[PDB]
Amino acid sequence: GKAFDDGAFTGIREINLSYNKETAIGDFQVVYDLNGSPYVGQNHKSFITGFTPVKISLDFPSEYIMEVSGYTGNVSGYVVVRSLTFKTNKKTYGPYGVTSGTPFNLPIENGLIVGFKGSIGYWLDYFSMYLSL
Amino acid sequence: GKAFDDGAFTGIREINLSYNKETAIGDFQVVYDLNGSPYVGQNHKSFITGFTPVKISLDFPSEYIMEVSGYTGNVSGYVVVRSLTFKTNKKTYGPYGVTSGTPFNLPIENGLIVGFKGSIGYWLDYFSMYLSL
Amino acid sequence: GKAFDDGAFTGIREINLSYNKETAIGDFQVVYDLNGSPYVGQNHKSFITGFTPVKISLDFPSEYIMEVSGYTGNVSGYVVVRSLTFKTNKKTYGPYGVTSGTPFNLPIENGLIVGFKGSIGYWLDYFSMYLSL
Amino acid sequence: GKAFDDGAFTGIREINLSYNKETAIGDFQVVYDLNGSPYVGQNHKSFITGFTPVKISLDFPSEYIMEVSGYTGNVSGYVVVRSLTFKTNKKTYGPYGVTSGTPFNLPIENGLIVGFKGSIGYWLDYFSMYLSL
Amino acid sequence: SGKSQTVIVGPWGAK
Amino acid sequence: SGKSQTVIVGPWGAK
Amino acid sequence: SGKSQTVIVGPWGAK
Amino acid sequence: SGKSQTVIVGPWGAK
Ligand SMILES: CO[C@H]1O[C@H](CO)[C@H](O)[C@H](O)[C@H]1NC(C)=O
Ligand SMILES: CO[C@H]1O[C@H](CO)[C@H](O)[C@H](O)[C@H]1NC(C)=O
Ligand SMILES: CO[C@H]1O[C@H](CO)[C@H](O)[C@H](O)[C@H]1NC(C)=O
Ligand SMILES: CO[C@H]1O[C@H](CO)[C@H](O)[C@H](O)[C@H]1NC(C)=O
Repeated sequence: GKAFDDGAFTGIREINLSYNKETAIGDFQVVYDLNGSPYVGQNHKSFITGFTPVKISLDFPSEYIMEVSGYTGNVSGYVVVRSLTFKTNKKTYGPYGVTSGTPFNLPIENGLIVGFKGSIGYWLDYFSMYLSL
Repeated sequence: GKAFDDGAFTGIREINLSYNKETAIGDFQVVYDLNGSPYVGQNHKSFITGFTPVKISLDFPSEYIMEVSGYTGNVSGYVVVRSLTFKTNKKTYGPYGVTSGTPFNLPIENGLIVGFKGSIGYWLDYFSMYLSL
Repeated sequence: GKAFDDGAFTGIREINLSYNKETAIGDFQVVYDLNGSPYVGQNHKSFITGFTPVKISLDFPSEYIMEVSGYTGNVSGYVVVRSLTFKTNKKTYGPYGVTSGTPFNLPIENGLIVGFKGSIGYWLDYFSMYLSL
Repeated sequence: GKAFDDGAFTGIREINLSYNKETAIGDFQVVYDLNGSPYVGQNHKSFITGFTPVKISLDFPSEYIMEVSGYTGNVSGYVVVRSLTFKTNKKTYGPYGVTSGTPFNLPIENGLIVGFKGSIGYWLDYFSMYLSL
Repeated sequence: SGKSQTVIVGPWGAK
Repeated sequence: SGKSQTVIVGPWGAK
Repeated sequence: SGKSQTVIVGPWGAK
Repeated sequence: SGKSQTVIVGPWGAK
């Protein structure tokens, strides 16, 4: 897949992703906060189409992500991120995608997710997150 | 269980834990690095005995933990940490305990684990980790 | 004066300031680096004109500021930043302005200046800097 | 002089230094906070004696240093730290030593001083500070 | 306050 | 809150 | 170097 | 490496 790396920012305002309930996560795009101003991150798209878009608008700055969880599995022989769930201090968004495979979760006691990086081919191959105080 | 929280340090030199291949993780104790000097952390012990001790001596400073994984499950009606695995840039230590339940893993691209906190009753109820650059 | 606060970024690429050899520092504007991309910061200008512009283009990323020094003094009854000097690992830029008053300097052994904030009326009243690893 | 470097800690509880109102700063020793426990740092002493001791006990954790200032000058042909002043959010301690030479100051808007390093011969040659959130 | 803080991830295990 | 923070030294100049 | 760094956890998914 | 680092400002005094 094609790798991407948004880098680090001040916070997260909105997340736009797409998925397919038979396959896995497709497109990924984030609207970060850059020192009080919205910063529209690059839209990382799947090599293919046919996904269902989802917009996660957070009530920045009072609302922030506290946990990220999901499932990683096999699709057409490739290991990818099949499902994703975002739990904030106000609500739970997801799960999105197929909840099958091996689970993973990242709870945060102190700190903030300030950036995303990963790879996307037909689906989201993998991803990592930037953490800060 | 009895909660504990070691706080943050400069790094990790050695980890001493015990487990039971039928139940879960028992005792937990860490020897941290405090600005170039070994610092012997408090030994957090299980309310019960009968565990198998394990010493994980890291080749500090060139060797450090890159990923921590394990399983959380049900034991006698309590949700606990049944298994633990520590993967460094030189070797893989574990798994220790019972590899059954729901899996979790923390891979680190940039940063270091500099402290542990959690709770221990008859077994390791839960735990968290301090991350730093 | 009118306060400003650029916030934090990934690094510094270019600094544009103006001064008057009789008075003090006038305008201040920075071109930061945002995850590998140039980010043109807002140009904070003096309520008045008649300053001499100066452009400090750094050879990012190999060249970074190691020390910032300057003088603060009295001008028309106001305490302001009369002089500024930027020393990088490759060269020394400055002093700019009037080297008279009380001196101040910030040497950095480990870390980077990633942002500026301050206030500007007829002159640069004061300023602070964001530091990070 | 003999260099020293205490490393970084959780905070500062007490500072013990000595000075001579005709020369400069002599001995330097700090009692840091290590995750809620007092940690007695090594006492860095002057090659000579005849200084006046001073104990700065901070009301940890509610009281912390906000600014450090002082003077560097020439003594017997050596450039050293002749004076030191510690301003907390509750009180001002100092100046201690001789207030002559070139002044320096470190005001902190956000962050904490968590460690000291420097060098001491007959007097405090120089020093640096560890900063953290 | 005067206590240094650092990032903390977790917990894993009992809720 | 949800805003990332970083160390800040200063100010220098008018108090 | 002159590039600010921050903690990064991951990846999750394909190795 | 496996040693935690933190920001350090200085030195002040002898060059
Ligand atoms: C059909 O394969 C493609 O999609 C995979 C899955 O998300 C992977 O991303 C895989 O690398 C990518 N191959 C190329 C050449 O981009
Ligand atoms: C038999 O129960 C005990 O052990 C559990 C499991 O590790 C739990 O730690 C549980 O809380 C603890 N009870 C007390 C009072 O500490
Ligand atoms: C003549 O005064 C002005 O300039 C001063 C100096 O830089 C100060 O910035 C001072 O505050 C500002 N006054 C106002 C109202 O902006
Ligand atoms: C008389 O000199 C000594 O003191 C100086 C001043 O504090 C300097 O520390 C100087 O280096 C030290 N000499 C040695 C060998 O440590």
